[PDB]
Amino acid sequence: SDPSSINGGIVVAMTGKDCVAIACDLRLGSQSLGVSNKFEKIFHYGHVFLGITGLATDVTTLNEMFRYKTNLYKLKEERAIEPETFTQLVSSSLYERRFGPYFVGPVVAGINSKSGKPFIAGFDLIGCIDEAKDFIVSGTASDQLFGMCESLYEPNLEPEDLFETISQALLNAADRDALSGWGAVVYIIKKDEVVKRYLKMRQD
Amino acid sequence: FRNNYDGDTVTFSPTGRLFQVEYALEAIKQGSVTVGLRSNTHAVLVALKRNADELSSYQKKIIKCDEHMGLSLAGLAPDARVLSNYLRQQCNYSSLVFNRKLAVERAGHLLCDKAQKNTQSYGGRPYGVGLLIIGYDKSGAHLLEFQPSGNVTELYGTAIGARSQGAKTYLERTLDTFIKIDGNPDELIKAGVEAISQSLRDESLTVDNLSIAIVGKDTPFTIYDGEAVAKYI
Amino acid sequence: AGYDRHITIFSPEGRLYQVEYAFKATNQTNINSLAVRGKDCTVVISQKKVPDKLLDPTTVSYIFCISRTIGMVVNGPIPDARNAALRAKAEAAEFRYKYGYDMPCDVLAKRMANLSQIYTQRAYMRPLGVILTFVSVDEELGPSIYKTDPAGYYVGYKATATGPKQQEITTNLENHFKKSKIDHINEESWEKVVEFAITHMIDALGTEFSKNDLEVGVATKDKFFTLSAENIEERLVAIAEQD
Amino acid sequence: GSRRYDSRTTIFSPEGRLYQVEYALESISHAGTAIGIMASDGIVLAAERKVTSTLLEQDTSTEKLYKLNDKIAVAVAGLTADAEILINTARIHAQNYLKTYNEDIPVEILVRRLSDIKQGYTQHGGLRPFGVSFIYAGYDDRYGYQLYTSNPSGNYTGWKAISVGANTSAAQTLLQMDYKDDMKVDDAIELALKTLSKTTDSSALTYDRLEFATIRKGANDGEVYQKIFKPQEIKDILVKTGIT
Amino acid sequence: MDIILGIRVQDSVILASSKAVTRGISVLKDSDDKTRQLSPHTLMSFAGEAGDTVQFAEYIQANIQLYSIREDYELSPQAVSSFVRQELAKSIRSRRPYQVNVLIGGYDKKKNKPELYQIDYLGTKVELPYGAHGYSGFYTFSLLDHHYRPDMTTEEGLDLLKLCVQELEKRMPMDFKGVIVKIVDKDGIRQVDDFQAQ
Amino acid sequence: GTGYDLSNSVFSPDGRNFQVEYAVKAVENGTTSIGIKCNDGVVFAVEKLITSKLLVPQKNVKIQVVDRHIGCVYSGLIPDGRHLVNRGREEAASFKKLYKTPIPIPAFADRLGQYVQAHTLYNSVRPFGVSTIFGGVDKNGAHLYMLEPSGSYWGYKGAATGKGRQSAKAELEKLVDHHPEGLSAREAVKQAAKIIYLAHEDNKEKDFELEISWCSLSETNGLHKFVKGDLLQEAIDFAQKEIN
Amino acid sequence: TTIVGVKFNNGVVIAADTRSTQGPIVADKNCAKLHRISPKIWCAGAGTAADTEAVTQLIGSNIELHSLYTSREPRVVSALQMLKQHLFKYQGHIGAYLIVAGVDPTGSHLFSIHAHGSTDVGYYLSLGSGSLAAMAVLESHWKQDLTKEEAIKLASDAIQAGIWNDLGSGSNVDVCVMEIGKDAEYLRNYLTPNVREEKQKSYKFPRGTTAVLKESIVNICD
Amino acid sequence: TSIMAVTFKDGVILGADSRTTTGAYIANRVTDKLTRVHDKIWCCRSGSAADTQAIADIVQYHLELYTSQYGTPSTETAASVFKELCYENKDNLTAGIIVAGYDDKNKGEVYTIPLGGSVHKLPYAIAGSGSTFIYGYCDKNFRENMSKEETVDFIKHSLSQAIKWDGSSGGVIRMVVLTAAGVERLIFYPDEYEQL
Amino acid sequence: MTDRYSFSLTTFSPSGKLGQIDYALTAVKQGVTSLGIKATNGVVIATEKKSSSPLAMSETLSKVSLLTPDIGAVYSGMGPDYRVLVDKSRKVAHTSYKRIYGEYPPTKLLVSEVAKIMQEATQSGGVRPFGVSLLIAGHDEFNGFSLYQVDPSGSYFPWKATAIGKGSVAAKTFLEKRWNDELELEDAIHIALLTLKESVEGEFNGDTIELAIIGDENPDLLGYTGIPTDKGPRFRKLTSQEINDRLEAL
Repeated sequence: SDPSSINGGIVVAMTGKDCVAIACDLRLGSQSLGVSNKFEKIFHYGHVFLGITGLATDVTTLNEMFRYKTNLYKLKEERAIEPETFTQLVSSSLYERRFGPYFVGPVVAGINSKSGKPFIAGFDLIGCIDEAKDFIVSGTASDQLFGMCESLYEPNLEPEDLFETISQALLNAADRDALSGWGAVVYIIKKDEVVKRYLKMRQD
Repeated sequence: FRNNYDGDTVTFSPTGRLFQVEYALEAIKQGSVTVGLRSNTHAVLVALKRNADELSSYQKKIIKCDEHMGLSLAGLAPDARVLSNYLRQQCNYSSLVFNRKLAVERAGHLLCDKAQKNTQSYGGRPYGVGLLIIGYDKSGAHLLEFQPSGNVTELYGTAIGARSQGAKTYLERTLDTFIKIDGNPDELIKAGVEAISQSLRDESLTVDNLSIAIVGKDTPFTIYDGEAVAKYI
Repeated sequence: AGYDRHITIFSPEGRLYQVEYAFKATNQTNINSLAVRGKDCTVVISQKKVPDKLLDPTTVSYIFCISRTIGMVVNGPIPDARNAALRAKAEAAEFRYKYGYDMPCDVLAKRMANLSQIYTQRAYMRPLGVILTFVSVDEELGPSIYKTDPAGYYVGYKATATGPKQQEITTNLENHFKKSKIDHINEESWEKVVEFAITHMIDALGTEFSKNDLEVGVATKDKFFTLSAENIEERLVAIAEQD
Repeated sequence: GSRRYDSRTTIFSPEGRLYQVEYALESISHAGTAIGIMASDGIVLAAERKVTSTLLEQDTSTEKLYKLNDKIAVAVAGLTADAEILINTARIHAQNYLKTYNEDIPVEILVRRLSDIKQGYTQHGGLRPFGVSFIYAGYDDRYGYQLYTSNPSGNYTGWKAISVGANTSAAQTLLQMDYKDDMKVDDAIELALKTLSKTTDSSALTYDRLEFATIRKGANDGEVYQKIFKPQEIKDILVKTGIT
Repeated sequence: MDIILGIRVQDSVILASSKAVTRGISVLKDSDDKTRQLSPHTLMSFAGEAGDTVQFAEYIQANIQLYSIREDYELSPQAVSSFVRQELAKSIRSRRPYQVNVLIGGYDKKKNKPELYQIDYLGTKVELPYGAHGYSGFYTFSLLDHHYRPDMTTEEGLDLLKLCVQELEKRMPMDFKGVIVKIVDKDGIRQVDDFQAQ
Repeated sequence: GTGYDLSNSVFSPDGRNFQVEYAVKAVENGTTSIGIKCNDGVVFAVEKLITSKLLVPQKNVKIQVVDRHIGCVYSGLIPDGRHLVNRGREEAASFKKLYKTPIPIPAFADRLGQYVQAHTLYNSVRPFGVSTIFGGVDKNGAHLYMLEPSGSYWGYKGAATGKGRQSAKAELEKLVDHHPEGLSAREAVKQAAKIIYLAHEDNKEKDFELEISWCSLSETNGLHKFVKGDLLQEAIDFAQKEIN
Repeated sequence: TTIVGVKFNNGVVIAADTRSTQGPIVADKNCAKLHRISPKIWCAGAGTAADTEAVTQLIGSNIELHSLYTSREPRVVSALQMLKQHLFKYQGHIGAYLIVAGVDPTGSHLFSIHAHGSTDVGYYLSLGSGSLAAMAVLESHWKQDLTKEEAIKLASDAIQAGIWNDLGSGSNVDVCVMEIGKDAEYLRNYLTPNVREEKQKSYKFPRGTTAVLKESIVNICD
Repeated sequence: TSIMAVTFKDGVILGADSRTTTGAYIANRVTDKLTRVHDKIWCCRSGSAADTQAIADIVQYHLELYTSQYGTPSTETAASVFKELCYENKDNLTAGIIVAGYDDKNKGEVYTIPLGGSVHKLPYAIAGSGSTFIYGYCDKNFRENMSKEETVDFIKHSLSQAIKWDGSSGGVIRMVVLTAAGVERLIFYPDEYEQL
Repeated sequence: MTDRYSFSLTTFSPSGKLGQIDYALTAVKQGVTSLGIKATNGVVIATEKKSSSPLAMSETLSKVSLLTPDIGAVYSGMGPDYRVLVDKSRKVAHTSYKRIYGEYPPTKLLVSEVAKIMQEATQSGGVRPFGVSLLIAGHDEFNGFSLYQVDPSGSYFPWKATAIGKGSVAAKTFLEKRWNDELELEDAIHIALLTLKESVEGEFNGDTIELAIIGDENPDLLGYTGIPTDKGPRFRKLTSQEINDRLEAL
């Protein structure tokens, strides 16, 4: 019935000291049945990161759509799209389907390659932007994520510390949601490098 | 001159003429002769059917449009089929929507307007056929003459086609006589056959060569061909 | 090849003959008009010639009330002139509906000029053989005169003139403004501005006018109207008691 | 009516030739020359910038070399603006293919599509053809390095080395003379510059009058790289090859 | 629903599909082949809404055969699965959606590896070691989760499926009348005519 | 050069539209028709040539009504005239449907005007081959108009067009001078019959049939009606008498 | 949400709270609800968030284009007419409820617009869930001929009523003052009476607390 | 809402309360329901505010264009335009309009266009939710050819009763007087009309 | 009715020339001179306000127009064609860019859009090419300052400095002598005024000259305060007075 609760899944992003983190679970189910434990929900175009929760088919279609648009953008502009710009592109792309919306909860993370400023943003299924400086959450366990993040979060955390924070927020939220979990991946992002880590978690 | 202004219907010549229309009118003069005349009780169409070889049939020239209306053609047969068909539908519309028989006068106006559109727009061409419409409506017997230029006229009698001028003079002379042939169909027909034979020259009207049509007071529009026209030859 | 003279495509010299010939059509009526700006009004004057005695003089006009505030005088054949007037009225009414305020004189002029530019670029549309002079007392710009032509060109004027003897009127007007050193007629009443206009019309054309040889339109704050033969006679009388 | 002003851009001549195509090709023959040379380890695209001035900003300029894909590029000879129209639709066709199959588009498929677009303006619609000729340089995992050419007629063909635009006759003869199947990218670079150098209608061949690009599979990686040389880089390679 | 199972072993993909076609109260046929060969090394099984099922399969087959002739090449399994996903994703938002679930088993001759794709009617695609559509998964995914190994031989794979089918014939309410099994590997597609008692 | 007269919307070097001027020739070649404005209405009359004894008398009506208060008559290509009245009728119906009140003569005049003018804007259509005289009574008086093939029109005291337009105009001008206070509907009818008889001298070869119609606030209640029977004969006699 | 508009002797002011919600959860504790239609025409909305933002930017874009075309400053009645005709066409399906204020060559203006396309004019208005709490304040203190400072206070007080008494509103107060002869001044976070007290403990985790399964570098450069 | 239009000796007067509600909440207590569509043609709106405003705006447009081409429109013509819009779009509209205007020839006139889109010319008309409570009062106290003062009194008394019983009506009473003399705007406050 | 001109009006001739484009270029040549000079911290574009009558108000006719807050344009050729191109350019900057990315387009891309519009009038059915050449100057974060020229064919090229129209040949030569990559905006303005003086016959002052620059942000031209990241337009049209002050130091 609710397109947003058929497949399950969560995404969360946090800003730190000259860095950003975006993480997601790996589950893909069909109601109570777990189907795949390798369904990643984070993608990247150049140095800009996008996480998407909701109906799996739309998660996939949106990734293909944004790969398509950022590719043309690069060819015409002769530079990679920035976080702020891409956020506007997501928003306008979603509002374009105002009355036949994609059932998703997009999340953007990245660092402006020119100002070095960390950036994150969230959206509802029709494009409304939520530009918080601390964290953005999305998915079937969003209430839980808000709870963890509000409690665990603190400003200017170092990459190594932010990693522990984002991970604990993801993990414990996922464990109180039946449709979330089954593996997780975390992305730590810095102006120069990006590290991807798979977390060990409950498999039930 | 002419050559520069006769390329299409949308061009006026320096003297205000429309050559494409005039050329269409010429196809009528090359068509076989047909006559029409009426009294106060009946209307008659008489036509000379033309054949290709002595191995071919004689192409029909009279078409029924409704129980009270019909016409004869001279010129491009296909255009007569298009126009008579439009008239069949208009007669049809009148009956179905208003349960009314279409006035011959109204049919003439509809034909005029349909033809006119083909003389003012680009791409189209004027109809290349002349028509004689007869009918019996709520105001009596009627005869109309239709020209591709869009001009429709109501007459007591007339003729179109090649050598049509003979029959036309004869009718313009016989007027006072045939106009009074009331309640006597056979007489009005003979009066018409006599008018048409005034335009003969090549041959003489035979049985599979003559075509007659009549409509009137208590006579639905009916067509007579072959054996049925023998008693008039 | 030689068809570069029948439709609006460039000629080897980069010219648009059809537009130039449309400019020729604007003088077909052999009428002259001029417009001047008062302190708080705008006046347009145009010769009125009714040759045929069978014509109802009241229906012969080249001045149009476009909207409550905008007036338009046309130089060119009446049918193209009425085509322009109808379109201008529709555009003015539509603008008020969509944007919530009265369409400014200069904006309507631009819009009509743009429409004309299109006939200049698209082959299936011919240019209108007319020149349109729009006037009003704009709520932001004050007294206004904006004129458009068959080339799609338009500009604002301190005063202007159009017609066969356009040049004589123009230089007459130029001379007056080089003298006064201001860009308008320094008069408080529109009546005196109408008189100034008629006066200079006479001087430049070297002709006398009766009440039926002119046509006058006036624009004031929130209203544009035309004078009757009698309001004009009253004007002619006043100028007579000065000469 | 309108028929009077219709030039009929899509009809055959009594000899069975397409007027507008032949005239568009004549137009192409006056455009800056473009050369493409395919080697064993890469491809080279080189073109002469037609008309220049001291004040022309060459750093921010591009009039002959365009990136279509990350793996495909084109060199242009003809009306730049007509070329941009086609380049943009080609960029779209490539992205559509990637969206459908999740694989980069094979060079020939993209070339055929663009050629078909050109052919269309040749048979229906009553519009003038595009005054453009392209040299496509691309790589895919089915045929490796490829070089193609397409002109106003919509016909396309593959080559080891080719030129389009001005003086192709003289240039083709020179290439056919020094080209060798086992060549290497660096040899190709030199052959390209030398050829342009002998066919230029200009005084000397300077860097400000050139655009250069290569498609190599940089050994230290394993993927394909497109390098659209910068002014300084062209100036360098111009000295090394002995043209200073 | 109908039974659609798939499993990728070491050098091949095995597809098992039930043979029954039931309409209301009657089993109309018991030898139905719920599969279409898309290309010499790509097979697709399907289940779902009565008419849409075959219409979709045949439509996809036609398009792939057309691509094969035009290019004189065979699209990789991943390419074909992506094409099929886009078609289903377009359909879910159209006037009347194709209610069809599919499994695509192919052997990629360029990578020399078998591949199994599971796609539902919404256009939801995922690549797996083993898959199933409908109620089948509820009894088979735990079996395979237990007995599956990446290095299994085509023969070990067939014994694994036999185990799955036996569980289905024991616990499922409907009589699906057995399955037709097909193997996809480097040599193409062949049908195991002997599974009625292997 | 030349050829400016071969296409409808083309401006000649002197700013004219020759096709419209040729349309006028078709009008001058037509039967004569007129209109007279009286103190509370309008009268229309037209010459109907008798091609032969065969034309049924009083049956080929040329004057047409629009709505219930407007009369229209024309000279030139009769079919073009009908086409124009058909449009006029749709125009009148549209105005009444939206505004309830029957269409004012000036408003109706511009409707026909804009439509006729429209046919001088493109080469895909031909100008109208008729000049039309029409009018009637409305909220504020009687109105008489004449519309040319160029779409040009004005209000009139009296109007004439066709073969004997000059004679008619001369007669109309006398009336205007000798009746500054206004002619009466009854008088206008007779006067109309006279003018047509006099203007028939420019076609005295063929015999003719007279047709008149009028619209007067007092005589017809402001509705358009045809002059028939006694009133018609009385007018024919008045003319036949002053023709000698 | 609580948004208000108040007219004063030489202009108009608008203000709003900064709480954004998803059901009973606060998503953004400090989002900006005051949007710009044009330099001196500002807007605030309630209802479907995506709709107020989109409708604001669309009309804003068209207002700019209209301004350039007419060589004149944007007028509030134009934004009003464009917004209402757009919303009416969509029969209420575009859930945008707005309070638009601004100054232009003709003076100062204050309007409210509803999702279905109807508009209102007034000296003081409120919208959103906190609408009634804010209006209770405005009906108690508003008076004719307020000074710029009195208006800022009144508007600010009205929103506080919403922050404190309406669960759908909270956090800060944003204001924008538009005066007849000057530039419009946007006062982001004009009031911040809801600062989170320091937490009782630090939840920073000792590094290595989270179990990792695999690690790797991601390629950003092409 | 309580609205009415009354013809009298010198012309016609339009009157209305100023309350607009969304449920039990008064969204606007000083609403102006007297809408100008032309210099001397005005209307009173009832039903969906979005709908009536859209209709009035379009009618105003049509009358401005009409004026530019054919001069001042008759009140009947204005009522016709309202009708055309209300009848043809009856499925998607909820509008009850009272049209009232002053013509020099016809003097003052009143047309009511109720929900279905039909039109009715009347000596006076009342509409809106509050009108049900004053049918008896108005039918007993209305007379033709009253003076300006009498008409103002008639409307004032009628609407105060409508406001007294109808919770959807209230605020101030607004009036618009249309005569050869011009257009006059009247306003009456609670403290006055409540004690009648 | 109905546009039946669905075929091209610009076609290739036997010699390979596109007649209509060549002729449009000839119209550009007869046009009043306009120019542009790029400095290290700005760009200047200028032209002469060739008033068609002393009664006309030359200010009501802008030859230099703002397209976005950081991009301006000027031309040579047919004024009316220019006017509609500006309307279309301003609109496409929104429909193809601002309504998608929430920011104004970089100079080269907007130029690219204009160029596309012009190319289409070269091939689409029933139309003639635009009879103008444009000089578009602008600024954007990642490309800095830039100057472009767009011709009737749709072709466009970047310049350090250039001139178009009537005396473009002489003006280009005069610019080649005075231009260097170290010029400051004021210097370029000065060079612009000198170059333009050779092209002007009669009066040369702030009322007969139209000049604009793309320089620093003008916070005083923004219209509001309160948002740090919004500093104002870089495009600014000099006033008649500002031009005269600089003419005295000519």
